[PDB]
Amino acid sequence: SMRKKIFKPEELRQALMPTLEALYRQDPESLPFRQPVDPQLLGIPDYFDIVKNPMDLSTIKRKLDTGQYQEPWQYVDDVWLMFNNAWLYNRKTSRVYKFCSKLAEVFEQEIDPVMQSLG
Ligand SMILES: CCOc1ccc(C(C)=O)cc1Nc1cc(C(=O)OC)cc(C(=O)OC)c1
Repeated sequence: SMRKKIFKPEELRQALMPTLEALYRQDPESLPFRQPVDPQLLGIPDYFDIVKNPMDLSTIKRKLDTGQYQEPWQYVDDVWLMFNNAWLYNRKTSRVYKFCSKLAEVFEQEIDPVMQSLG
């Protein structure tokens, strides 16, 4: 333990992929988040005028799958970035905003004990 703590990609995937899978299993709530927002195809062309750092579940999954995170908190940051983009762009009356609120509740439930045990 008198060593710099390193999280190998496989350790991050084993600990963190279950928390991402818990989001994917929310149907329909994860549906708006499973792929990058395409503003033209979705009919929301000003999206990138508001959301400067887009994020979605498939991008997070690819980063875990390819070892692009060095520390667990970087994964957690990307999940919150995805949620905060949706709460910034969508109105409280919209289904996407309500779905985002549900996903964030699920994430908070799953992530806290996982981060505690990761150390
Ligand atoms: C039409 C407005 O779409 C959006 C608006 C905003 C955002 C964000 C992340 O700020 C994302 C979407 N995209 C999206 C929405 C829904 C949906 O409302 O399902 C009930 C389903 C899918 C999908 O591919 O389901 C397979 C994709």
